[PDB]
Amino acid sequence: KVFGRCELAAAMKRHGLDNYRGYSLGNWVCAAKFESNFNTQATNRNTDGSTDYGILQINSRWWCNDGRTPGSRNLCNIPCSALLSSDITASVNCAKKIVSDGNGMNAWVAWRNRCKGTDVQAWIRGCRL
Repeated sequence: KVFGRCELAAAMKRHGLDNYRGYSLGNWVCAAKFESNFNTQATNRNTDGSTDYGILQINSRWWCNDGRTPGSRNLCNIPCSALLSSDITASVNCAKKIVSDGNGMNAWVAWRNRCKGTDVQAWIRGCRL
């Protein structure tokens, strides 16, 4: 599923991401835009052989099991394919664990380089939230 901007904002708000660990909704929508272009089916292979999955490009090195990242963990206790669902619940619940891990949303390179320090509430303007 390819979300609309406001559709995703509303879905993330219902799942509790607005102000989660102090990150306003616009931060999360901005990260999803640049990680996956709002496409829940996005996958990308990394140099170390891990793969990023889903709307927030969560990595198999640490967070989910895809059966092909040797010596990786599965800290969200999910198959990585669960992160590709049109239902974003699994991605959101895993993202909550990631952003609580000490480094905040700096865990998302796209957020650091393209959202951090910008007018992120632009990503939710005009939406009926």
